[PDB]
Amino acid sequence: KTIEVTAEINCFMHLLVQLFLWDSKELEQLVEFNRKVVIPNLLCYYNLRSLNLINAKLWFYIYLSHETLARSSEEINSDNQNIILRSTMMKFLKIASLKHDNETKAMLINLILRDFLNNGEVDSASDFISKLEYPHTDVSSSLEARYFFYLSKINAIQLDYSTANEYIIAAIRKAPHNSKSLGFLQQSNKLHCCIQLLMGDIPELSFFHQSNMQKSLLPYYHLTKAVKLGDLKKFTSTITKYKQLLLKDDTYQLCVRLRSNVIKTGIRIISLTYKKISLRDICLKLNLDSEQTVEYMVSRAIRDGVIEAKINHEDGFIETTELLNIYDSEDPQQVFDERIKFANQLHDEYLVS
Amino acid sequence: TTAAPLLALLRENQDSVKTYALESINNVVDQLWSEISNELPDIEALYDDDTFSDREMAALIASKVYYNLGEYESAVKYALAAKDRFDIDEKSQFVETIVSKSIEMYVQEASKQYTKDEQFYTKDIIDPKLTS
Amino acid sequence: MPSLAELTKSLSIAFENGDYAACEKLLPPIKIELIKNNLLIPDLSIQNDIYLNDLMITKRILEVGALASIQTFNFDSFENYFNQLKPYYFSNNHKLSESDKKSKLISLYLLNLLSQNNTTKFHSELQYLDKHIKNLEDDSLLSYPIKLDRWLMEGSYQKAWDLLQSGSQNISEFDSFTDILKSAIRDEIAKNTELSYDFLPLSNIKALLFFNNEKETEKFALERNWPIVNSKVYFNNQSKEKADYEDEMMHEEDQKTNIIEKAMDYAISIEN
Repeated sequence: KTIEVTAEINCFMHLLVQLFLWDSKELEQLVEFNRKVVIPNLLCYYNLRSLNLINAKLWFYIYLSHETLARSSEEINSDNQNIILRSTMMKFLKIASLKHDNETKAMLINLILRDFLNNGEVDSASDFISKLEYPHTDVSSSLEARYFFYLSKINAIQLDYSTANEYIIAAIRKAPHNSKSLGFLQQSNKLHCCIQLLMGDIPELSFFHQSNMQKSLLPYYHLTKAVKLGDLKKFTSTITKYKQLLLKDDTYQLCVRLRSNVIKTGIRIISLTYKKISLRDICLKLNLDSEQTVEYMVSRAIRDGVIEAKINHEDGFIETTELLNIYDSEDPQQVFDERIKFANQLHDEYLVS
Repeated sequence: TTAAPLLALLRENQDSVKTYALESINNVVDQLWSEISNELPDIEALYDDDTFSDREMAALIASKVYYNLGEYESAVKYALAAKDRFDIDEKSQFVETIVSKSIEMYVQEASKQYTKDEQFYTKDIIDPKLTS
Repeated sequence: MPSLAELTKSLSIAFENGDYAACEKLLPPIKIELIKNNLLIPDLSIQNDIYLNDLMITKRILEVGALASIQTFNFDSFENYFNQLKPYYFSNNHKLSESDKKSKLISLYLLNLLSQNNTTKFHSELQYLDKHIKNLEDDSLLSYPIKLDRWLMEGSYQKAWDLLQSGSQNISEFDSFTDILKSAIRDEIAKNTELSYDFLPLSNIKALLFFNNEKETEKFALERNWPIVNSKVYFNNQSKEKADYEDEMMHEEDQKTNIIEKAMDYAISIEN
């Protein structure tokens, strides 16, 4: 009886799975039936311990089709269908206990987090993450990267360049094999490149060249160069060209965010290192960028911390500091603390194994 | 997926306005909870009134939210105060979970209290609500 | 809307001819009527019912309540109406109960959101719109708040100020926001200036802050607590100790102590 019942329940999980990707009858049509098996007569049978006897695949495939919108393109324009799915999955997250059902808890977090990111509030994120934090021994490497990726994107919107950096770098470690080195790796990589640009500037483009799809890489190169060389005119014209890119990735928000940085990068290249640097050279450059805010921009820069300076507009001079032999005491204090932390964690990893 | 029409009404006044939202919110707390958590201070504010006596219904919604966060001691208290809307024979994911925690809390209290006294459950030293 | 015999009709007619306070008095009784109707909250039991005394009526009433709230200068109440109203247009998708005053409320809503100085909320709202591309660009109304938001970040205070003063929308109900927005920019511009200049003329600072009366500039220089000598403002970029806390900053002494504790962490990791 035990053996017979388990065997059926496994059999059903295979059958639905095989019946999607390569053997479906139309994914949208099938959703009803998937919802029907889950809600009555399945959760009811489980004793709240399932991790492997339910799987990400069922919710992933159903939800994937609702967001495709070219094999669906709705069935109600009121938006009843998709809202209900978001509620039903949100309800499940209560059902996955805070002491049990741990792998299954995390899969729910990834799906819910996506839907808010595409089109919603991404401060709705904040609760899901707190709830997620409990002892785990069962959440897989693929799921972890997915976690990290949604998390970085949110923090990127909120304007923490640093948090999203550590997480994004962590993401592309562990999971990537040959089935996660595919489309997922491409999404992750887009964000990882962007993040570096916003916080500061991105490493060389040499490494990325052989580790990703080339088709993606050419548009990414174009975007990075414009920011690094600092010209505004480059950045707009480039932004115009790869509209299609920024839309697919869900990164139209970059256009607002990167713009301030470009204008900043164009002052920064110029090494204002002498005791006084004349005003005229800096006004001269700015005119192309800015038609009414030449003085404002030089001021804006000084307040930001891009250059330490003095201006008088009577005498029309910029006096500045040496932008070369900076990096002194306590810059090692930051490095020394941070690098030791990195060392302790690796030693810990040796002890465990 | 928005609780915002309903949540917006809590911030307005008139008892009628508060009633119309409450009962809509009650059915779908478990489902809509992410959005509802941010309006939590306001929902506590309904509860702390005793001129507006649909305090117990605020309390019941608030408990659900408190569970999901992981403040179990707090949820248990509000669940008690809800009274005629806390029914243990309904047996959902909501009801089962706060019931568990409730027995837990009496047991803890009952250790400490046995060492002091030998009659405490008949008295008002501990919560009659818990006892009931 | 024409007069028939409802509160709803009378309120729409009043708002148009003024009577903003009268309209705000009417809004709680108008609410009461709505409570009776179950059609106040938006449903997902619809097949596609967009008739008057369905979604459509309910939409029109909320809008007028939002507009009244603005006029009375009651930004919180605007949000209340907006939270209620917002699903009716679309959450992600719905096309059949669309209007052009929609464009103007959402833009008023972005701007209201801006003066409060939250980048994350701003962005979050843009995402919520039916599409990223279509909505942000297409609408004239939406364009004003994105453009102001870009330049505020950029440092191009003067373009943004100038754009609000000359504006079409300035006549309407961007008027409300103009006074808040002006103070916020001028504050930022005074700090940029405080850093950048050792000295600057008083005439120059009166023009940058977007004054042209001598006296106001003396009051603002004083508020900011700058000494002024004659013909010139002098600037002191004036720090103090603290601005909240967060240790690694000294509740009781020593970064060297923070090194000793973090040394116990790596010296326990050796011995054993």
